[PDB]
Amino acid sequence: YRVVVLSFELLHAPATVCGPKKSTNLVKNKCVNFNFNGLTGTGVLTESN
Amino acid sequence: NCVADYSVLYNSASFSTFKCYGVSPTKLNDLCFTNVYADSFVIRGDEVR
Amino acid sequence: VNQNAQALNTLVKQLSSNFGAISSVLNDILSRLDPPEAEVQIDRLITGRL
Repeated sequence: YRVVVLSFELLHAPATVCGPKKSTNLVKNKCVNFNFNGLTGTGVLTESN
Repeated sequence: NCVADYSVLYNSASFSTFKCYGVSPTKLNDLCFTNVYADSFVIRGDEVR
Repeated sequence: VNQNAQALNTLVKQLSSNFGAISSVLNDILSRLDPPEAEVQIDRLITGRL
């Protein structure tokens, strides 16, 4: 019985391997469900200094 | 540093064992990870457990 | 003032605790696990946070 174990590392760092998906446009100053580099959430985004 | 398509594995219907821990197997295409250093071997069936 | 600030600061920091769950972030559990398994992690967060 041929066996492969796939151990996935989910840490606080940039991702190399990613699932097939389509990157969309960026909206600013409006309440949005967002996904940056796997980080998912809901809120409004503002330009930061 | 490569695109991981987990539907090719999950929906192939050749693998007698699909056991995912900490991650659902249908959302592997959705999460991005830092790395997935995979492993490979050949074992007996009764020891697959 | 100090005691009231400490009480809220402690309440804020408890949100980063796992309470036995795989992750202290509620969105991380929902994005990773299906409802039959995502829920079991969530009651661990709910019990600790409540």
